[PDB]
Amino acid sequence: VKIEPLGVAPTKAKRRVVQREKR
Repeated sequence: VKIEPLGVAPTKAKRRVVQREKR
């Protein structure tokens, strides 16, 4: 669950990634 704020906003990953990545 990694997201890369570098300017890549993955709609799919982000959703899932955000929940984890962001608690």
